[PDB]
Amino acid sequence: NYQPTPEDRFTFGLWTVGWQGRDPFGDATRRALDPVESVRRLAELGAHGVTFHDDDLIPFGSSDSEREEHVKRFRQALDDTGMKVPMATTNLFTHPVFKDGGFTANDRDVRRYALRKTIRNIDLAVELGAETYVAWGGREGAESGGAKDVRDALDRMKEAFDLLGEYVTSQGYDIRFAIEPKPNEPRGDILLPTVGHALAFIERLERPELYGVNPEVGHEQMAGLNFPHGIAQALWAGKLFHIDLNGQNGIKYDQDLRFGAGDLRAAFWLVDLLESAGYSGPRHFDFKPPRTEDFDGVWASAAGCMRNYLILKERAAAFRADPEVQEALRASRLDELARPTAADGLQALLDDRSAFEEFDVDAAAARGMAFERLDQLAMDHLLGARG
Ligand SMILES: O=C[C@H](O)[C@@H](O)[C@H](O)[C@H](O)CO
Ligand SMILES: [Co+2]
Ligand SMILES: [Mg+2]
Repeated sequence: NYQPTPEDRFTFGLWTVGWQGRDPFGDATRRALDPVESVRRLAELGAHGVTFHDDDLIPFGSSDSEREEHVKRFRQALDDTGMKVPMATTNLFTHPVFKDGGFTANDRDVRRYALRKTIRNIDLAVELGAETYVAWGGREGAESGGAKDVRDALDRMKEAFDLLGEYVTSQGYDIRFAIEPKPNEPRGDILLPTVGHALAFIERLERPELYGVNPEVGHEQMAGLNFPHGIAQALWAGKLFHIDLNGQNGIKYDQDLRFGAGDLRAAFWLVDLLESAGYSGPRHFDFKPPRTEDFDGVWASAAGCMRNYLILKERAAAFRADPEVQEALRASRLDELARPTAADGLQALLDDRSAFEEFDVDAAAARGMAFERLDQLAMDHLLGARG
């Protein structure tokens, strides 16, 4: 049961199944993967498409000649399988030139180089059919308080994204940008550390309609925040352009576990939210098969990502469709939350004596919210103990 088909819109980064397992304390445990091979292996598992960094597909320092050979064979693999490329991004973190950042490096010449490297890959992304261009500023930040004037850094960050929007606008490209937040690692503190900081920042850009967020389960969980709550606020603002799905076990290093691992109940409430809201973008997996695994374990880990989404989707549909759950939701007054507080208006509210002078505060205090019975019904459905 629970088999993925291209209609489920599951996508994967080339850097995910392709991670060789080199972490801070150890050397790589797997051989490098050919991107053509990843495309074919992922198509056979039922994936909708792939994503990439420029440096995943074209090795850094490649001439214009070698570049076109790498793009050509990749394209052939896409043409042959029907795999899509819905999203692409730039590597502005691996090479030592970016050790203090790309867009917010203190050195001005590095910031201009960062912009040129990005613009080049946007042209390629659009050619391949990508609709979202992701920016993760993993090197934008500091280890010490005096190294970075954060107000000046935000001016430089705003300058770079405005320039990018002017570029896609002048070229007539039908592509949008999505900022991916992370609170720390590899820098001591990273700029725009959460979904909220990223949403606020977009509103100061010159063309705010071109920019949204690409939140990641584990990144918000590295700050101890409620990921479904943060997704709700991004949807409320009309800014959920893309999403990165994986797992994370609490506040620690970025684990990038397969989706469904880590905080399982949060994964259930996330899937409930994405499906009931009708999110229609890619279900992208940004995970790392643990370096304990050989290549058989890499493909099993990837399949597990899609399988866990499909199970949770089924459990959330059953939860919502259960008449007993619908009764529970009315008993907890979820339906009154959808009602305006004072659609009668400010003057009516001020003259309404039942809202203050004659409000029976003790009777309203004594009402039970009945939240625990509702939560146990959610638990029963998740576990298939009444589904
Ligand atoms: O290893 C890859 C990054 O750490 C990942 O978090 C970003 O999603 C990627 O750069 C795409 O922007
Ligand atoms: Co991560
Ligand atoms: Mg990510």
